[PDB]
Amino acid sequence: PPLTLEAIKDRVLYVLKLYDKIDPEKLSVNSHFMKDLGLDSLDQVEIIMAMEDEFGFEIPDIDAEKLMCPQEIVDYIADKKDVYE
Amino acid sequence: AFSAPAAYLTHQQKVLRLYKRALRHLESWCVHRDKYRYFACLMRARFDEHKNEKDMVKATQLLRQAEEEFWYGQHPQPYIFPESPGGTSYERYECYKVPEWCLDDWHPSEKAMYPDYFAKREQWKRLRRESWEREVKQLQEETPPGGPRTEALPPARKEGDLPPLWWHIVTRPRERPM
Amino acid sequence: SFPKYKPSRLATLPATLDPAEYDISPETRKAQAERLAIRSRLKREYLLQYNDPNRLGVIEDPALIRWTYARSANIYPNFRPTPKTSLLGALFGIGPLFFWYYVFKTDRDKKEKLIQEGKLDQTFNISY
Amino acid sequence: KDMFPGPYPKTPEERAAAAKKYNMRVEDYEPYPDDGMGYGDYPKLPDRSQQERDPWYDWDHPDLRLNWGEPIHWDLDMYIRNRVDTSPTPVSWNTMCKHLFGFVAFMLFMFWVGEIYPSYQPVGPKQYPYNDLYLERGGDPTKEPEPVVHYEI
Amino acid sequence: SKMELPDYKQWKIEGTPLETVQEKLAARGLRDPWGRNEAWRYSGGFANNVSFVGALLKGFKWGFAAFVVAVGAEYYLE
Amino acid sequence: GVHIEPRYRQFPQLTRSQLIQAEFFSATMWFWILWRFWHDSDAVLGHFPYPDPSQWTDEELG
Amino acid sequence: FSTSSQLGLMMVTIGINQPHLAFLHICMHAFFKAMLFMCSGSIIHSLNDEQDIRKMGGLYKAMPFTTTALIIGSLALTGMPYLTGFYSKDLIIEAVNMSYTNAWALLMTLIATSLTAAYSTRIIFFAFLGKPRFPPLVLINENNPLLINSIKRLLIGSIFAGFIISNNIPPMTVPNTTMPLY
Amino acid sequence: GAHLARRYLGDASKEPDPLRMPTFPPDYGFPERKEREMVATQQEMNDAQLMLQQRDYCAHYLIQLLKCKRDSFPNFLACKHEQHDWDYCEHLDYVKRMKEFERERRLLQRKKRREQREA
Amino acid sequence: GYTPDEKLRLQQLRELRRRWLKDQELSPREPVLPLQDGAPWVIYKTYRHSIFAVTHVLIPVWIIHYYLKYHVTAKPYTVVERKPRIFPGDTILETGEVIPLMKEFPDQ
Amino acid sequence: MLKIIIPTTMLLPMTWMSKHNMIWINATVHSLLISLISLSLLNQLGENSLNFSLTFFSDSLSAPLLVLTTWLLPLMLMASQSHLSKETTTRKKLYITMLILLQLFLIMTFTATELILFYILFEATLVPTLIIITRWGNQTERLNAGLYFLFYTLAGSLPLLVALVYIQNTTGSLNFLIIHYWSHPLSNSWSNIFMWLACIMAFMVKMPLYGLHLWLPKAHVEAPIAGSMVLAAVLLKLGGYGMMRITTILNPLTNYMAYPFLMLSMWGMIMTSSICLRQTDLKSLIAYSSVSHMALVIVAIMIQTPWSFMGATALMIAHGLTSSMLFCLANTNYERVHSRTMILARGLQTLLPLMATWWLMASLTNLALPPSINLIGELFIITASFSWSNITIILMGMNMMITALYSLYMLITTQRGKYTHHINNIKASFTRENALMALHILPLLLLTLNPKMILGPLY
Amino acid sequence: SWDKDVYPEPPRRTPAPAPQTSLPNPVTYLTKIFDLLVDRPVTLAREFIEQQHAKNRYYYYHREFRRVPDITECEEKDILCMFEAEMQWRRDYKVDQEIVNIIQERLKACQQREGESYRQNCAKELEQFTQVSKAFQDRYSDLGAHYSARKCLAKQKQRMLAERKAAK
Repeated sequence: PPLTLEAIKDRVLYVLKLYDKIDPEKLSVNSHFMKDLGLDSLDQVEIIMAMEDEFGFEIPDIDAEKLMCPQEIVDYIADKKDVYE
Repeated sequence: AFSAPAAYLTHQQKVLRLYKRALRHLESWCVHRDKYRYFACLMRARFDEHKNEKDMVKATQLLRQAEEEFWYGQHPQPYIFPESPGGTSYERYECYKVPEWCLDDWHPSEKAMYPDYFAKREQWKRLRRESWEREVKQLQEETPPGGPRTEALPPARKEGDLPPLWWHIVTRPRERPM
Repeated sequence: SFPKYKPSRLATLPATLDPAEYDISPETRKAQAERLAIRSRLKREYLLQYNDPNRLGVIEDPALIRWTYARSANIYPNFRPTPKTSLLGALFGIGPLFFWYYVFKTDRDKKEKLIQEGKLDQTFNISY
Repeated sequence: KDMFPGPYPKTPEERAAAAKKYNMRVEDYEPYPDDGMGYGDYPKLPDRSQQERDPWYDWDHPDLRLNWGEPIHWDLDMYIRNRVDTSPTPVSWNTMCKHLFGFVAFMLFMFWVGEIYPSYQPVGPKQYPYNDLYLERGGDPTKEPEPVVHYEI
Repeated sequence: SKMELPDYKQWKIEGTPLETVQEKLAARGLRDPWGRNEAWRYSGGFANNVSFVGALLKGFKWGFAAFVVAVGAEYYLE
Repeated sequence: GVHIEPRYRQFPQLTRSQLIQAEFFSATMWFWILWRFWHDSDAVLGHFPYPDPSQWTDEELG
Repeated sequence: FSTSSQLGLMMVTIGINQPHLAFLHICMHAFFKAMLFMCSGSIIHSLNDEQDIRKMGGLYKAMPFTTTALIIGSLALTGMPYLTGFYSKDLIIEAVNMSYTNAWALLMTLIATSLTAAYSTRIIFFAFLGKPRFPPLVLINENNPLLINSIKRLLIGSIFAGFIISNNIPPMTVPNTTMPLY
Repeated sequence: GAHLARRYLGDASKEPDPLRMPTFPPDYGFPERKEREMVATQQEMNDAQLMLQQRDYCAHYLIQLLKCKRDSFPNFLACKHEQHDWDYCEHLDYVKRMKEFERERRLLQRKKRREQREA
Repeated sequence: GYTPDEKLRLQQLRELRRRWLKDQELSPREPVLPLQDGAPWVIYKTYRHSIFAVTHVLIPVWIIHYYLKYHVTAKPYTVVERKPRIFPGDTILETGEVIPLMKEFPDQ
Repeated sequence: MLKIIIPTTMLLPMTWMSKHNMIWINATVHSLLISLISLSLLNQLGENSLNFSLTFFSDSLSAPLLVLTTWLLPLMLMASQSHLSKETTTRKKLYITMLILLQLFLIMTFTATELILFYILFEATLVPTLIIITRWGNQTERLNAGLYFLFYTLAGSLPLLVALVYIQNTTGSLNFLIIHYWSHPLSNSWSNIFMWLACIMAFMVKMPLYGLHLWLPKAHVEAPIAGSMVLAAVLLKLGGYGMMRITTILNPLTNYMAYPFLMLSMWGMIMTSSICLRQTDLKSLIAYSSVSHMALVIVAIMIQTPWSFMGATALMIAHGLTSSMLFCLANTNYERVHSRTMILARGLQTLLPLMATWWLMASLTNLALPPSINLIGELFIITASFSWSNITIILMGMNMMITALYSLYMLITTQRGKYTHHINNIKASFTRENALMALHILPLLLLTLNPKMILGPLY
Repeated sequence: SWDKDVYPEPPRRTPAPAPQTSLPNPVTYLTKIFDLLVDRPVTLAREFIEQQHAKNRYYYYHREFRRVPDITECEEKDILCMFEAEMQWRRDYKVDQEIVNIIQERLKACQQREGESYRQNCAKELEQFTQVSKAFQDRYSDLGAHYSARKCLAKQKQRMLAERKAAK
């Protein structure tokens, strides 16, 4: 289980694409849920919960609220799991 | 990696934390995914019902009552992620984590076994030793006259300057050191 | 109306169920900001010394020194023989000793009485 | 040195100085009651176990969940994570005490009732040869045992 | 040997209990947006699992066949 | 060395030896149960009797 | 908790003045309980250090050998006839019934046996049965010679040891030959 | 468990007391009762190192079973018949004890009947 | 969400942390200082197995039996064995014999 | 006994006339050789003591203590090398001379045949110990600790001197052999009661008794490592040796007079073991554990039964070794982190693995894991007390549980958890410190194989 | 080489092997394998060592202490006679302890050897130990840690005076 950066990005995009409210085509690494997409705060909470369930590690609430982007989620997961490539 | 805390939690943040706690405890009670999804959609509807209450007093009373309901309905043994606080694997690898300063005390024979690594370590030591003065100066400049009023630290303003107080965060022991 | 949670000394009241967490005033927010200020200043000093590439040794925490001093040295200087102190000292110092004296003396006297009356079994008690 | 704990504060200036010494707000700082028990100036911090403190926050000392320069509770060794825990419980303390003690008392009472009415089978006492194995069970061989006779049914 | 994730489109709520949950939610006017993410659990080889009695009676067919053969051996030999 | 490649969202690759050994041992358990039950039945070793006749024990009747 | 309950049953056997049966129960419990804990370890290793049953599901086919070992162990623990448990626990219960005993003790022991069946069903149903609830990345791989052989030896012991030990050991208690069918 | 039902819920005097059993003398009723005959000699039981609990009226079958087990080894399935013999003897003894219990029951009822006769 | 300063600081720390992690990676060379045993093909098949058998079981068994010779003779009662069970059978030393009445009723 | 005494005296001229480089080496070598000579005394005739001369005799009680002291001197030099390195040559030689004088006095005290000479040498030990504590201590409280130690001991001792002179006047001799052989029984009179108190109280002070133990925590905490080692291993045991010797004179009154001290010791063992649970200083915790074990020893002596005496001797030796080792282990951490606060240094097992094993073995011996000599002594004392009163088991068992709890709490806090991040001065343990810990541990484990050596005369 | 009278052992009665089954007995073959692999080498090694011991045979002797006047015949304050008598008393104390030890060893060996019949077939040894324990307890028990010949004499005198009073 190397859990490379590309794998993390692919899995996060997987979870987000399987998210009905997000339209898959416009979903991008830099698509802020609050601004670019139409997700509200509770949708932010749900997506963070989905990510933590997918990777099996819990994101602390203080850090969780500030992600606001898929690439942010990917990099935070990389930092927590010490992924350097 | 943890962000600096704020003095108080905003009403929105408290509601979000209650939402997360309720969903997790519901998942603990609703072991099977389908029942969890149904009741989770129910909970989302419950929050949406008073999402737009104008009166802040009423919303605060609603939050208080919701917290009371949560305490009554909390799962006695809520699911904890294995590596999370209270989890089965929390701090399991703490002993294996060893501080970086220990390597300095290695016998020269031991350091000989890994020459390239210790050369790179000397390079990193040089970087830290050079950067310390500029980091202190920047921290002094940005700091307000009364003092630092938050734990947040400024990023590197100019190229060639490392983020202030970067050593321990960057060189923290690996999560699974072995 | 689910049953309420009676807090106790070994079961503190959850912050969620804190009656004061939902009645906040301007002064309370100001106080919270001041407390964060104190914490941030202390953390700044600590991290500055902790990340110093020249520092070699412990970062003497005055709080730990104060805790140790208060728990060892400061006790007698700030003690005054009082009714509570005197009575509690008497009870918890000499009380148990006299209780154990009563117990052991009574047991031993009974044993000696039985031995004198030849009414105790020591058939194989040959290693005292 | 002034940093060391001192006597119980009486004047408001002494209270402010103590609060500054312990790195606390003046309003937050509350000395232990001046009853001659030796607490003196030391702050009377809330009686919360180190477990209660937020795990996610980056404490200066992670294991103890403590920060440099923070006032240290008088009973910190008692309240360390290994030692006593005061974190809120899912059920009220009184309810837990009542339930557990009631269960133990009821169990012991039912055991006493069982002793009063002990289960057995509809069988007679087991019969053993040679006067109930009097010799085998250590009876005096020279002294003739009182005869025990078991007859066929 | 790099791992390849399956195509996200393949996952569907149809043919799974999640569809029944969705039907109930639609009955009450609510929609669940995470059904597809949970679909993989109810799909594929994971879809079919034995009952508790079925789990207990694992190898009972072959065990009974062996019992029949051995009983035939014993009865026939004598 | 990848004998079983981790599958992201599909049933794990199962080697045939796993299934064969597990099936054999479960069938052995069931065979043993049936064999012992057929050869030896622990149900009873003489129905729990009741001595109804009074003359059998005592019938003085005064 | 199952181990603790079985220890309590052995202590009950001692209380009934049937010690050698208690020793026999110790011997058989060693086998089947060790196998059960090893199977739990296999599940934990496969699911990346996950020990909550709620997050484990649909492992009956994912891990055939561990499922077989756990099924056999649970059956033996619950007193399935002619397994290791039958030779110890069944005799323990029969002796408890057929003796002068504290009534509540006997009632509690029977209820405890029922609860043993209950929690064996709990583990089997929540973990092996149902649909998979573990995290997406699937690393289930029980194909390790050490794991398979170690579980194999204890499986054979659980299946056959009770018969061998009971037959070989000299008779040390007068059997409860005749008893009501119920 | 029903005898316990009669003993506790019903009249205690009618039901036998297990510890007290047997209150009535052997001579009552049962005009002639033969002494229970123990085939095994005391020295034989001691030589065979039989447990005191196992040194009962059925000890001879147990001695035969132990000898058969010793001789048959390695084979441990060769003593089924001797085991059945010992088990049957134990069954007979248990039946005898049940008969003793029934005798006590009926005798107590007859004693109560005499007391009824007075009134 | 992140403040701009927070984003910049976290990204710089990310770069530095990843650089440190890559630096921690070992090179192809891990110099080990360089034959006390001259047994280059020791039959892995059986030589190790027989050597282990002898060293771990055979030597200790010899030593323990010799210690049995020492301790039994030196001190009385050091080893005491439960008297062998005697059924109606012959005894080696005296060649005695007996039978158990056999008056028992055979049918059952 | 001069075979040991004269070489110990010659140690001083060698130390003073040795080169500045070679003081520690010569002292250690010759002290070890002297200890090797002392092993001859372990050979004791069962019936009678080894009466070397009119002045000096050795028995199965004195021999182990003499061996312990001779062994302790080299360990003390090894431990004290580190912190006295900066000191000038003359001061280092004076420190070594104080240690050597202390060894000489202790040996003569243990081998002395006259109670008055025993008193003179037993009190004489105060001067070198006082000088060590108050001149080479590292805290401002060293002076107050020295005052407390000196005055507690002297206030106990002086009535003992008066009583001994009175005994010399009445019986006619203070030689232990004559006293034992004649040993007329005491009568229950107020004068004899006060004579019993005068005889007992000095040794009761030396062996920290609850209510008279206050000096021990201050002195052990504030003293240098060597001084703490001697105080724990040997100086406390002087009280037990004297009390076992002195009890011959006070035969009958001991039953009546024992109850106050017996109750005080039995409850104080629980009290001090509980104190160890909540102590915030490692040295103080070790000292209170010493207090509890010496309370067990006091109970054994007061009961005055053979098994109790054997347990008392075994416990004295085992505790001396274990407490000295614990003090040295704490001193290493103190040198590295320069604080005695237990919480300050944490997770040291990761940083210093082998020292962790040393700590584990020392703590296991402290909690009396069998077949340690500590357990042998404690078990014999417990059985003797059970004979004295079956109710004694409750307090003794509670004390055993509390001892295990505090020993393993010390081990967990100091050697387990996450390492204290800021502390960067932890360095690989020196061969000297590990050698000191091994020299402490190995003799203790070896003594289990032959326990008759430390079981005392009544064996 | 231990004396049988001092350490009695009942004669060994071992039943003869009487196989009733065709199956080979594993114990027999395993025991033969043990004899060959272990017992023969051990016997040869002991033979060699015993030859070496016989080559240089030397003897050690058991010391004999002549009886000396007891404390009863020692005058008051006669430290020489008191010392001799007290040393004799201590030697006798050790010897009586060893006697009690021998009887207890007989007791334990009998408990093990008899087996399930220990209660009846060990009665004689238990009676022997009961007598010895009563004697030892009367003679030496309660003397205390500082036991002396004088204190034991005083206890005996107290017992004898009590016996005279019982005579009345």
